[PDB]
Amino acid sequence: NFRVQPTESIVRFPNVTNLCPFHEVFNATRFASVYAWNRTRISNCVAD
Amino acid sequence: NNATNVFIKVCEFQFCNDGVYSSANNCTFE
Repeated sequence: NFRVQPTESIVRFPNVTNLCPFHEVFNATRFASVYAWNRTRISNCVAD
Repeated sequence: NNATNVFIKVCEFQFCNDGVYSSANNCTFE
C-alpha cells in the first residue's frame, strides 16, 4: 500500500482569555503580615 | 438569574424560605 506522509504536524487549541489576576497579586503594596495569609481561589483561570 | 444576566455560584447556601442566601463558605465558581 502507498500513503502520503503528513507534510507537517499542526497542533491547535482554543484561544484562552481567562487571564487570572497573577499580575494583581504581583504588584500589590499593602501586603499584610505573615500569620494572616489569604487563600486565593485560582478558579477557571489560565496557568500562564 | 435576573433581568440582564445570570448568577451561578457554589457556596454553602444555608436557607432562604423566601439576598436569597445568608452564608458564604468555600465560595467557588462564581
